Amino acid sequence: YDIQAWKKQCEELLNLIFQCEDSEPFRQPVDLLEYPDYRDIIDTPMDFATVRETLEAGNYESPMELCKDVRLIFSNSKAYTPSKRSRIYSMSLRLSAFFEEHISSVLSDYKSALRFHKR
Ligand SMILES: Cc1ccsc1C(=O)O
Repeated sequence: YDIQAWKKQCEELLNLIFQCEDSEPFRQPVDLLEYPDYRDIIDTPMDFATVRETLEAGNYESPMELCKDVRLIFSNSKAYTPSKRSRIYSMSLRLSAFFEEHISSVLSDYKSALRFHKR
């Protein structure tokens, strides 16, 4: 029932994601010089360093907000990919599955703690 526990749990999940080779195209903003049409397709860019920095600045109120930004990294990859068989998109699918598998308990524990607090 620790209402604050989600923050360090998310910091540790982010460390695992940064060690995963599949995260490399998503660690920093998409290079607009390499993909000049990126902002014509994507309205809101997102990357793992921005998620980490937002978390570290104390600018997420809940793990649900962090989840929404991580999921935006994956929907952007799905929207920008020219093919569902592309290399970078194939990396985002695996990383999405890894993230969803690990974030489920963080969300569940946080929601459980809030419910206990409301009692
Ligand atoms: C950044 C990028 C470039 C080609 S596919 C892709 C993606 O995010 O799926």
